[PDB]
Amino acid sequence: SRVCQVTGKRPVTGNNRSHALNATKRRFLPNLHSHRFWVESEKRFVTLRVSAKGMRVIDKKGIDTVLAELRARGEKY
Amino acid sequence: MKRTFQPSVLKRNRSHGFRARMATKNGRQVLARRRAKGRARLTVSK
Amino acid sequence: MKAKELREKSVEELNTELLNLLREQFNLRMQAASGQLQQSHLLKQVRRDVARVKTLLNEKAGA
Amino acid sequence: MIREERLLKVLRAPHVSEKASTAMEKSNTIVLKVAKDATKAEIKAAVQKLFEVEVEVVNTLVVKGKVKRHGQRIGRRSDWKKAYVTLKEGQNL
RNA sequence: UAAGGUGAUAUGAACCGUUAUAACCGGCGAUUUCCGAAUGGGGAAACCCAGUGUGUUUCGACACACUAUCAUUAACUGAAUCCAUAGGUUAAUGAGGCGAACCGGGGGAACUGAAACAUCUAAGUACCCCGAGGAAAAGAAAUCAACCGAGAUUCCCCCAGUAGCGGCGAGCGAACGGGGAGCAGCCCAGAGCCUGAAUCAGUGUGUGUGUUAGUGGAAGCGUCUGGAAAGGCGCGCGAUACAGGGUGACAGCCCCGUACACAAAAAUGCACAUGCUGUGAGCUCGAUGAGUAGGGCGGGACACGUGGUAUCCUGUCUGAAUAUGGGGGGACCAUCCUCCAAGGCUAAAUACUCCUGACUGACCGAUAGUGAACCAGUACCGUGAGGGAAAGGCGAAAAGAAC
RNA sequence: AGGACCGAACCGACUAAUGUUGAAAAAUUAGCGGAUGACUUGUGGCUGGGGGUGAAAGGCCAAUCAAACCGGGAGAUAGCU
RNA sequence: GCUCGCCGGAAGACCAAGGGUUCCUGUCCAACGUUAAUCGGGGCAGGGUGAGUCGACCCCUAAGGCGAGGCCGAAAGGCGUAGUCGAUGGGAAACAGGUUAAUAUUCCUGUACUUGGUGUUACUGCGAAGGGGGGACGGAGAAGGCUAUGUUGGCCGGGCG
RNA sequence: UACGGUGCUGAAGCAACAAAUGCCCUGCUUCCAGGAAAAGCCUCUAAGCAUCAGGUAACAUCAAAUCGUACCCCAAACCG
Repeated sequence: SRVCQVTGKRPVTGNNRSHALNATKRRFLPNLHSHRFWVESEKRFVTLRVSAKGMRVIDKKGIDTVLAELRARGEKY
Repeated sequence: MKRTFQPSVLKRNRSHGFRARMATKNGRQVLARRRAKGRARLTVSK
Repeated sequence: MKAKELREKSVEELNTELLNLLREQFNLRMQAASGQLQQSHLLKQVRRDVARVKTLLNEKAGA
Repeated sequence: MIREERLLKVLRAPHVSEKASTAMEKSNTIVLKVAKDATKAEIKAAVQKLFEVEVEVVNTLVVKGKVKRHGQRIGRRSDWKKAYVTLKEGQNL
């Protein structure tokens, strides 16, 4: 799965559809990249998987209000 | 004459044997369906 | 050692099984070879009875 | 220790063999019954601990299947073991 | 609770008896070989082979108690590389497998109808997958109406075969809202005043009453027939008890029972009262969420099909306002009402069964009813998924075959 | 030396005959032939459904196959029987 | 019991898969072997399966399967580097005498040896999950030195019709 | 003892020649299609260690888990 590790964006069910009367499945897949961040509480760099719409959130909110509260129990990152 | 099945408890226990079936989702489901029909044997090699 | 005592080490009830079962149950079935008693249905004399010694070996008091 | 008496729960009633018992049961060689483990090393310890005689030979084997044991059901003797003991100078066990 | 028992084919010896473990049962709580989550590693239906640590001894091989994976918590160690950290080790918690049916999410048809076919219908069915609770799911508004106002959701009868959609075909098919079942709403964006006041769960108890081991409870005799009656007859008597079942042909009066009535080691449901812990009744004043709503483009879910197409999800780019502000009201605009997102949670009225209990059938009776009342999913067929029988009823009693 | 001439073991299908409710789910009897190869073979694996495998017949894929077999939608549909 | 016949590279001997009480004595003759059955792999009992060295295990591992950490996938499932199974391969341990109704490189006899410990005697650097040699791999042909195998003679015992 | 089986004893026990589909052979020689790995084994050193332990030749003496084991077989015991 192409998961945006910084937001939980996953693939979704959906149809292609065009100007045609016959309708066929698509299932929307994300574009998937990596990005590296600094954690001032652990004084180390970490690498996370990122995607469109999701990578737009973290840069806007700030890592000290996103990545600094992202662990649900630890997730070994 | 020759038969398409020749007797072999080694290759029967490899395809249809209890642990061999159990080690696959579908073979473990054959065993679940054996229990649903109530078949007295779950292996015919041992 | 004896049932009037409290919180002794439970491990000594394994020697009770040495005395009361290991030195008894085979001789009970073998004395027939010395011409003695010769009946076979006698194992009730250690069966169900020695289970109470094992229950006391498995006891936590004094361990 | 080495070797402890805690293992000597071994052996059962006398047994019969045409190969020994019918000429040696009172003079040199006897046959006995056992559990599912025949306890090959502890047989001779259990003889030394009960009858104080040294052992010269020990065999146990395993006897298998053998047909019919019921007049209306399936029945067998299945897998079962024995003990065949020969004495060093002892006679009558 | 109880005197006959030690399961049955099964008898006998032996063994408890009848007296403070006889058998039988209720409570809780041990014992639980090997396979099997299987947890050292390997693997094969019941098998195979190691390690860590300690001890013992002819220091010829014994044998405890422990070692999985993932996530988190701590403690020591630690590579490139100092410090560090990956990596290594040790202790702890959480998960693992199983269990009937229901249930959220995911993958997703064809047939069928359109007397023909693709859109539409059929169907988010069928089947497969993931995951989980005693229910799952929903919720008290940037919702719904229409100037009247509603004030959660679900379930039921309806609204309505109407609106709306629709090759303007076949047909799919509402909402508003009524009658009903069933009624708990709150907090964060933030502080004080009030005083621990309302309400609910948990836990030490109490009381009332059930549940899991129970024993008491009224009357029928004679005579005849028959090998034998629960029958005929004489009539007699009980009934808050004429229900099953059992006993040798029809039992209200023979047995287990019924109506009617209690009793308590331990475990435990319902309801009344109470302590404790956690939550905190009431008053008052602030304050109203910016990478996500819009906007272009495209899907999904809407009863609703590309149309003049609102709304809510959602892929992608892009990204906002402050009271002469913002969302919505099914094109769009104004006016106007209503809500104010961009934070989190929710009663069971509903769904269901392996199980527990009560009730019931104008149910069948050995080819019936399940294929299966019977050592049946056995025999038997196929390499395999998967197919698949024959076969019940001597008698009241074993008295069952001597001589 | 040999994709060489004949030829046991080994292999094997071409002709002929017998068999054909059989001994038989393809054999038997006789012969011609393959036998260092582009071969054959013991043992265990790997290739699957419009997919496999094929010096390639839509042949072979456990007797089945212009699309295998079992179980389901399925008691689908039949202006007909 | 005497006699005959056929097979004799099988119609024989040994090993294995696969099956499973079949072995032997002791009896039984309903059913079975499409019969007779006194036989029997049939009925029903009783007896029988003796291993340090044999086949397996050991230790390594090919094809292939599984597969961590890691990756792909809603997911069933799968990729791939360690690791772990696995030989059809590479690696320690017994021969031929005669015995039992039925067993045997399993017994008893004689003789032999590998593994592990301890004692004896002389000489002594042993050692990675690392380094080297080996293990270790095709097809065919042709030299050397032989042995099972077999007869003659020798030698032995028997015979002389 | 039992002509009943069950033991004891015991003659000769050689080389001449041909050699099988078997050895020396994982050979030698030749060839193009140029033909598994690893561990045991032997050997090198690191680590570590000492009249040890390990390494070699010759020996005495004690010990040696577990699986398998009955029977058939080009076939009446496999399968048809």
